[PDB]
Amino acid sequence: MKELIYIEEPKILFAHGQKCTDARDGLALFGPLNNLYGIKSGVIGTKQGLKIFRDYLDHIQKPIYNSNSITRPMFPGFEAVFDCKWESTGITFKEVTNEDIGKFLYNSSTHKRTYDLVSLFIDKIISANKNEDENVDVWFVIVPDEIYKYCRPNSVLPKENYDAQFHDQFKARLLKHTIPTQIFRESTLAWRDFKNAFGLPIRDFSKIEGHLAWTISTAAFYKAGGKPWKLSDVRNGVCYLGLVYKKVEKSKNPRNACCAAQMFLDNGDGTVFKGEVGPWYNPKNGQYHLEPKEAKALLSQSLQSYKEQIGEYPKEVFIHAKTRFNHQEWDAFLEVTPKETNLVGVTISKTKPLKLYKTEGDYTILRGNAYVVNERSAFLWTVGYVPKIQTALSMEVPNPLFIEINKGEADIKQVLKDILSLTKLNYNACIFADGEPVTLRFADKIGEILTASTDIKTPPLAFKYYI
Amino acid sequence: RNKIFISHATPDDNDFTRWLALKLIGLGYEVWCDILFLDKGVDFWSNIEKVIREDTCKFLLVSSSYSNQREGVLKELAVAAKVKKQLKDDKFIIPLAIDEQLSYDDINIDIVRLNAIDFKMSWARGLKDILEAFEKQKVPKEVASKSNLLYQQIFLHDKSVIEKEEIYDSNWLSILSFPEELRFHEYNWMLPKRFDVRELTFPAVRYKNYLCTFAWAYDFTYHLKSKTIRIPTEEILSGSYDSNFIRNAECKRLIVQLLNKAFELRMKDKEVQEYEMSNKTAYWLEKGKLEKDKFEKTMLVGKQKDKNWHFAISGASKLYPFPVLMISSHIFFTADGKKLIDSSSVQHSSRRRQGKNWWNNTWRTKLLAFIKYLSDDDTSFYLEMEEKVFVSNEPVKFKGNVSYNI
DNA sequence: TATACAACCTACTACCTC
RNA sequence: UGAGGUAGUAGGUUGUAU
Ligand SMILES: [Mg+2]
Repeated sequence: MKELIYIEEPKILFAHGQKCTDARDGLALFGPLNNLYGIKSGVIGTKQGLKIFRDYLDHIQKPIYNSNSITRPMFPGFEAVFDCKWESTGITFKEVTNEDIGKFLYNSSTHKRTYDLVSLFIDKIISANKNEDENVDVWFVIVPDEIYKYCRPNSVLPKENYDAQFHDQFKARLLKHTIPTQIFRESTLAWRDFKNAFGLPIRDFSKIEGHLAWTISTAAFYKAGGKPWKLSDVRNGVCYLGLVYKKVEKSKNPRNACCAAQMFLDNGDGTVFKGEVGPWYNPKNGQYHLEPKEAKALLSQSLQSYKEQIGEYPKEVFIHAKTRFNHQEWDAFLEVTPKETNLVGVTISKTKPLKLYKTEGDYTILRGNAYVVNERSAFLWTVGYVPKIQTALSMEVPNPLFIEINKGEADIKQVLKDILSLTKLNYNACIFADGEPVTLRFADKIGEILTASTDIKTPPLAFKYYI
Repeated sequence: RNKIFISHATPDDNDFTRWLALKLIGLGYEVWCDILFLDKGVDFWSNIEKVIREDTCKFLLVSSSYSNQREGVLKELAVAAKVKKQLKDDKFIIPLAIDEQLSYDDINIDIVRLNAIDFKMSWARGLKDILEAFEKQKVPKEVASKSNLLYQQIFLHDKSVIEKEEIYDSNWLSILSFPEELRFHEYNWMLPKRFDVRELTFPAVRYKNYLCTFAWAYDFTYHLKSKTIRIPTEEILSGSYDSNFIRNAECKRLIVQLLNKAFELRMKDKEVQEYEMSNKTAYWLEKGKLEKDKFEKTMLVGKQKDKNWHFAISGASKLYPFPVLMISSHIFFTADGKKLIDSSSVQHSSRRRQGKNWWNNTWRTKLLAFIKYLSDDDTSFYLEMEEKVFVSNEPVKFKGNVSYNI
């Protein structure tokens, strides 16, 4: 017999100073935080891709309904939500012919084909950025399904320095120019026409169309420079940081690159959420612990960024990771940290197999239920049942996060509240919440993009150039 | 009379007034405000007076710090009071408190007595209150699906949990009784101290120069005092032991290895085949082992179309926070009742297809049935090392103070 | 240098639903 | 890669003794 505590659902701040718990409800009822006047889009691909993009953009403007609106709120139209214009009349189209695609698409090798396709798609972007007089907010790269299927690291042809992934290499090669691009698939916007066996579409968006519209609109609005929502219950000068380690694979010797994501509250009552980059490297294979010098450099850079943004030093700095810090790297961390600042290192994992089944009901466990094992351990149900939407966020019994304070002293309830609030800042999607904290997820995205190339020297901190 | 008149300070309270007017129009009502419906080139004060006198059925008054002593708002309020007196309608004037900086003692007396609607905390809760008041007062409304959807969204936006206790069943099998002590046998003889380490009938692994086991020295005679230390289990579970002979964490690792080996060997003798995974091992029952695959009416083993699926349990002992066994559930597909498939992709795809229509109730029922069938007595089952460890067949329970009502 | 395992780590798919 | 979730398949590291 054990006791579970309940963590109150956090709120996110929308326009007019109004708070809500659901991003879709707050965006439909109130609207985004900031006002940008319009979105000018640049489309790349074949003429069929342009027609598909124009058709989807025209379809977006009118309201779209889901099959069951009690779980997925309907999309009321882009202008009726974001009070800004994203139309098909402001499209700067760059043409990519099928012959050019097929010149390198059907050729041999997996690294050369992807490199050539990425070069063909990216030279147009660079030239139109430098040698054209039209201002483009977001560049929408429509990729035919053949390129998506045939540009995987483990892909095999159907019997006739850079990563083999099309998306990661494409985003890495575009870092020196700071061009926010959204990669779309033809089957994503034209799912109704990509049938498989007897006219049945490969992907069924019939009952989802509203949610797809919500996600696409939110991503486009964020990449264009808009602020859809912000956290309302952020604490004092405390700063949250998150470290994620990645393998640089067979590029240049066994190496591990660590990338960080940073969040805090500025003096303008908003939220600063960017990335600490310059992936710090470790030459030892299989070790995910930062060397002392690189750890000191990381903490010094993050502290300097916070001091420049605010004007003083943070009261306490929380650190999240999927691994457990050792003593040497923690001592290196503390050597730089000022006395007034309190260092807390927290480890969040999703590996402990603790499944809770409801005794009678057919639904899963309520989201937010927490099992405090002891002072420095807890099990948090970030994914589960949400009373507002009469369905769970998972399919089977969800797995809970195992949050354990590795280093330093801090209240476990406060840590759980901070993590549950951090899980609300996913701008890559318009959902209720996600299991993983957004800091770790965005550090994951940043690392998996920055590990796809080696020519990057000073990567940008903003998130619109990665997500 | 179907209009809803909205009064406000025009150059200071436009945002909330426009928001409320558009929301009310979207819900099927007909509203009148001077920022959206006043015409150009018209005598505006006479038009406002005529609208108040002959058109409005309700009079919403945005009461804030700006409009508390605004002359136009006061004139409209006075005319509204006269019209309410003529109409004998007590609920004609509804003040909406949208400002938290307006003290209760500073509100003008004409609307102090009236029951306002709180908009300071949240505009959505205030809109819900407005909708409830309008529905109760039978305010005329002329809507078709869009209005209903918006109304449902506004009502449901604030849905939350209820403080009702609930009981959750986990998948952790707790440990009740541990053996008297952990045995270290300093033999070093008997074929390089039992060089097999993987064939003895009772669980045991080799330490530096000792064998760690809960069994006696005269029990491995089929495949094969001076036993020192002999640490008790109760004293070492609390982690109060030290010294250079063996570290406490290494002791915990040794004992958890012992329970894992015991769990493997005990029910490897149950004449039940197993499945090999990437990192662990899972064990599923055969088609003919159960008569007839309905243990406690739980439908343990079935078939999808022509392939037979089997429920499997994979167990592993752990000591953190306190000694229990974590057991997980899997689904394994075989063409026949007793066979195996080497196609990993087909097995995975069919498993994902089978797991899409089970849900929490079926998962818990099958898990409990499998864990009850593996039992050896009324309320537990024992593992053998000449000693025995009793493991409860009922998983531990969790209590929550909040829940929902479907 | 290999065993064996306890305790952790990432990389890459296939599937289902929002 | 519109986005999450749950699985499966692989490899690696540390420590404990030979
Ligand atoms: Mg995205």
